[PDB]
Order: sequence, then structure tokens, then C-alpha cells
Amino acid sequence: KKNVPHGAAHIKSTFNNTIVTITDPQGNVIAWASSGHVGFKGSRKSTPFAAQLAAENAARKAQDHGVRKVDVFVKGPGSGRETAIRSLQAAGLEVGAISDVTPQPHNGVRPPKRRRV
Amino acid sequence: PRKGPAPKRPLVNDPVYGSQLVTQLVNKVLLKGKKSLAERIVYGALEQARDKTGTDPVITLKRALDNVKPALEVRSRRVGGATYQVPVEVRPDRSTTLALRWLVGYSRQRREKTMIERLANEILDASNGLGASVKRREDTHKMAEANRAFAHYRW
RNA sequence: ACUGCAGGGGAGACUGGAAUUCCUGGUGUAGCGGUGGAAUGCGCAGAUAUCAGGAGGAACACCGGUGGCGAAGGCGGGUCUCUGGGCAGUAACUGACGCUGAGGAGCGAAAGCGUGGGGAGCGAACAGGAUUAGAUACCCUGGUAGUCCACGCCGUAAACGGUGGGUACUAGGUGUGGGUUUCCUUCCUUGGGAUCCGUGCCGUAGCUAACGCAUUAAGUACCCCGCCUGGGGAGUACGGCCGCAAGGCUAAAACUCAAAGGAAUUGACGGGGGCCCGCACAAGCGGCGGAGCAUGUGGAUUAAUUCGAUGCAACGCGAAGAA
Ligand SMILES: [Mg+2]
Ligand SMILES: [Mg+2]
Ligand SMILES: [Mg+2]
Ligand SMILES: [Mg+2]
Ligand SMILES: [Mg+2]
Ligand SMILES: [Mg+2]
Ligand SMILES: [Mg+2]
Ligand SMILES: [Mg+2]
Ligand SMILES: [Mg+2]
Ligand SMILES: [Mg+2]
Ligand SMILES: [Mg+2]
Ligand SMILES: [Mg+2]
Ligand SMILES: [Mg+2]
Ligand SMILES: [Mg+2]
Ligand SMILES: [Mg+2]
Ligand SMILES: [Mg+2]
Ligand SMILES: [Mg+2]
Ligand SMILES: [Mg+2]
Ligand SMILES: [Mg+2]
Ligand SMILES: [Mg+2]
Ligand SMILES: [Mg+2]
Ligand SMILES: [Mg+2]
Ligand SMILES: [Mg+2]
Ligand SMILES: [Mg+2]
Ligand SMILES: [Mg+2]
Ligand SMILES: [Mg+2]
Ligand SMILES: [Mg+2]
Ligand SMILES: [Mg+2]
Ligand SMILES: [Mg+2]
Ligand SMILES: [Mg+2]
Ligand SMILES: [Mg+2]
Ligand SMILES: [Mg+2]
Ligand SMILES: [Mg+2]
Ligand SMILES: [Mg+2]
Repeated sequence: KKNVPHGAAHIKSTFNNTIVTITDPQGNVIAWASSGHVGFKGSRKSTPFAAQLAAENAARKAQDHGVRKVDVFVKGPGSGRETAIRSLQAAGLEVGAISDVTPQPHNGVRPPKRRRV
Repeated sequence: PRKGPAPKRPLVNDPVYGSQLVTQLVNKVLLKGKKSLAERIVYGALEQARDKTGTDPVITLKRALDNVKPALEVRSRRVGGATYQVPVEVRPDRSTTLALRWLVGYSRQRREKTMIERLANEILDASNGLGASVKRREDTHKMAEANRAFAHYRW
């Protein structure tokens, strides 16, 4: 029942999952449909195909609240990072600008130990 | 094999029905070298197909094959600790091969009495999209369209 | 001593921003998380996500390097206060005051110890999930000591250049850090030449068992120091000294073996790499494994079941003829 003409889309793309939420310019969530919401479970969530179905289920549910143009903030070292920007385009959204806001610490907190796999 | 592709064999037109598609059908029915027997099965079935449609039966047979050609098969691969199928696009000469194997392959276990009328009814149902050979056209497609996520494993 | 110069060398106080975590609140709603694949776990009592505000601790992205500093251990966010050492130039001053150093004394990563603060993240122990024949492990989700600060103790590292310190000498090539100084010199090029001090790579003589070292020597010589005398037993015992403890330092013998080692060579092997083949797999068609019979074999039986063949490469094999 809302109507905001311009929005912002946040894509967090990790090594296990992708999550595409779409907000207003103040930072209030309209729709958030991710790769587990679209039916997947396990290691399938990290594939590029599950990213281009997560970005569609957030795009055509943001349009029911009237969102016609989003900005794109991607972050994360994931596979599904270009296939979720190209998937917002072929669902009826103008993308405008694309920015990278990956949280880069200035050698602060200590990382977990490396895996002996 | 290791050293490049192998040559494929040419097929001569069938003398009764002027079609390469019919002489490729009689080779799938062929068992134990009995080729005159395998020609009486295929000729006897296509003449039982114009006793129920009236149209020339190589028009029925080309419509029967266009409903059992797959376009995405399901070739397998083991990646790590788990193995899972990978969908690949079928090149056009395999599509006719895999379709004619399915007509002859499912007509050997239908419930009629002779191989002539079993092969005849499978061509008529596949031309209408009814038989069991059409069911493996979409069971191939359902398994290929439930593994879209694995399409980056193209070897 | 004077004059210049380079630097994460040290100690103290105040202080800066990104991010991780939790808290308060808004928007939002059904999954998040994790893996080779999963589950435990978190969530539906409103998580993850997303924006705003706040609390707190630790570490300091880019600069940052093959580079600088320090006796070694080590040392980088910023500024201020105190402070150690080195290099070059001048040749002003003292006039062998030099080198090494048995015992001794100080300093000495991390873990650990004592009392007192602090506790974000990580994380010995521990708990659960997984894997597995088992899994007191690797992997996953949690998590205490500890990591941090103040003050003491401990005194050990593959504390490494596996190479003690001082000095003199013995071809060069080429990078780079810190100075000083003549020439086309202000045509800027901060290029070239010379010279002193570091820090690398490559290389002749020379040395070495070989690998390798080579003006930063493992070369040619001199001076002082510690150490070695076959491998185990053993850097263990006993005695002593030190420590709050853990333990450290000094340090044997009986007994036992005929070796233990170093560098390199040829092979083979690798759940190492590169390229290449084969009905090796894949893509196909027909079988064997279940039935009945023929035949050979193991075993058992028998007076005897004659002998030989035993993973591929024995088993319709020696037998192309056992009444
Ligand atoms: Mg300093
Ligand atoms: Mg202090
Ligand atoms: Mg902050
Ligand atoms: Mg907290
Ligand atoms: Mg909240
Ligand atoms: Mg939050
Ligand atoms: Mg500082
Ligand atoms: Mg005098
Ligand atoms: Mg001395
Ligand atoms: Mg001494
Ligand atoms: Mg001390
Ligand atoms: Mg410590
Ligand atoms: Mg203890
Ligand atoms: Mg303590
Ligand atoms: Mg304490
Ligand atoms: Mg753990
Ligand atoms: Mg356990
Ligand atoms: Mg020692
Ligand atoms: Mg060291
Ligand atoms: Mg030593
Ligand atoms: Mg010497
Ligand atoms: Mg030099
Ligand atoms: Mg060399
Ligand atoms: Mg020597
Ligand atoms: Mg001895
Ligand atoms: Mg001892
Ligand atoms: Mg004692
Ligand atoms: Mg050796
Ligand atoms: Mg060898
Ligand atoms: Mg090999
Ligand atoms: Mg095969
Ligand atoms: Mg059998
Ligand atoms: Mg025998
Ligand atoms: Mg044979």
C-alpha cells in the first residue's frame, strides 16, 4: 500500500548465500527475498543461478510497493554479484549507479584461524 | 577417443519410403542380423499407420519424432565428496538417435501381441503426444530443469 | 669536541578514524548460519538483512618494499615531554688510553606464575554435531584459562646467517639505503665520475667431501674466548645452586650396538607436477553373476580317487579323444 518512486537495493553476496533487500533512500526495507526464500537449502544457495532468482523475487515484489528505480550497493566476496545486478535489470528496474561498500577494516579485529582442510 | 573424432557412416534411402529416417528406424529394431525381419516389422507398422490416419506415414513419423526429441540431457560428473548431474545442450544428430531408441525401446514392452502393432501404436501416440516415449521427453527435461544451478560445470 | 644528516631505537602521558561484538529504537518477515556434503546451533517471544544513536576493548588498511632502525629479543595511527646509539665532514684536542674476556652482572620472543584491573575478537581445556571400524583428531557450532594493562617472577626457542668478537689484505659486474665533494653545471639530471659507511643479487683467483662460500668469506694471515672426541643410555640419574611452582643450570656411570651420520649418484615410488597414449572410462550393442546340463578346479570322501598348473600371467590348462 506504499508508494516510493526511487529506492536502493542492497546485495550481500557471501560464499554460502546471497541476500537482496530493497530499501527507500532513508534505509527502510520494502522487500528482502533472498536465495533461501526462493527454494534452496544447502550448498545450492551460493551458486550464481540462485542469485538471479533472489534478485527477481525482490524486484517484482518491490514494484508492488511502486519502486521503479533502485540504486545498487553490493558487498561480499561472492559468486553471485554480477548476476544479481543483471537480474534486477531484466525485471523492470532502472539501476543507475553501482557502488561497492564491502566492509574493509583497518587491521582491527583478529580473524579466525586458518583452516587445515 | 584420444585422437580426434571418428567418421560416421552414411545411410542410403529406403526403397519403399524415400526417407533416411525410415532406414535409420529399421536399424534400431534390428536384432541378430535379421534385417529382412526388421524391415517387415517397420513396413508392417507404417502401413498399419495409414489404416488409421490416411496421411502418408512418414509425415506421421516426423511428427512422432518431434515430440520425443530432447534438447537438454543430464550428463553426470563427480566434483568433490558429492556427485550431481549437469545439464548440457544436445547436438542435433544425437537428438534423432536418442528419440528413435526410445520409440523402439518402449514399444518392446507394450501390451499388444505382435511387434508390428506395438510399434504402430507407439508412433500414433507419440504423434499426438500421448505415449510413454513422450514421458521420457519431459522426464529428461524436468531433471535438466531442476539442476540449472550446476550449468557452470561444462568440463 | 665542533658542524651537518638519516631513522617503526626506547620509555611516559593525552588522543584519532575504519571495522568486529553487544545494547536502545525505527523499517521489515521467515529464514539465517554453516560445509566436500550435512547437522548441531540461532530464529518465528520478530533473527539475518537494513538505517540512526550509544557503550566498550583490542589491533593500527593505504604509505610498506628486494627498504630503515636496534647488541640480540625485537620495533610502524597521530602529537607532545624526556632519552640511547650510528654515519659523514673538518683535523680543533688527549697521546696507545687499544682487542678479547675464564668466573660474574644486566638484557632476553612466546607459553607459563603471583597480586590487582580489564575482557571486543580470537581461543588450549571442555560440550555438542559430523566424519569413521573407532575419532579422546582434522571439519562445524558454542566456549573457560589465556591473549591486553600496572608491578614482580620465570630465563627457554629451528633465540638461525644452524656461520663468536677485533684487525689487515686478496679481480670485478649490477641494484639499492645514508653523507661529502670536482667536471659540459645550472645545458638540471638530481644524470655521470671519485670517496667513506651500510644492505642485496651475480661472479674470478682461493677454499670445500660435495652442495656451496667468494671484499658482508666458509679465502690468505695474527690475537683472545666458548665448544667437540662413535650412536644409544641422556642434557636423564644422584649431589648442589636458583625458582612461589612449572621447572631451569651444572652433569655421570653401568649396560648395549658395529654402527649412527653428512653431501651427492642411479633407480623405483608419490592420495606431486607437465605433455601424451590404450575398448581405460564415457557414448553404444550383447553377455557373465540366479536356472538346468557339459567341462576343469578347490574341499571332502575313498583301497585308490596318479602326477603337474594356483592373482593378472592356474582353473574346456599339459589331455588334438581315460570302457
Ligand atoms: Mg621513534
Ligand atoms: Mg608501559
Ligand atoms: Mg565504530
Ligand atoms: Mg558485549
Ligand atoms: Mg532491532
Ligand atoms: Mg542489526
Ligand atoms: Mg605510537
Ligand atoms: Mg702534542
Ligand atoms: Mg667484552
Ligand atoms: Mg661467561
Ligand atoms: Mg629479568
Ligand atoms: Mg607473555
Ligand atoms: Mg595453571
Ligand atoms: Mg596473568
Ligand atoms: Mg586475572
Ligand atoms: Mg574450534
Ligand atoms: Mg567432542
Ligand atoms: Mg639452548
Ligand atoms: Mg628470531
Ligand atoms: Mg646454536
Ligand atoms: Mg673471524
Ligand atoms: Mg657494499
Ligand atoms: Mg652467490
Ligand atoms: Mg668448512
Ligand atoms: Mg659415548
Ligand atoms: Mg635436568
Ligand atoms: Mg636434583
Ligand atoms: Mg640426503
Ligand atoms: Mg634421487
Ligand atoms: Mg607420476
Ligand atoms: Mg562403459
Ligand atoms: Mg550359471
Ligand atoms: Mg588334480
Ligand atoms: Mg580357453
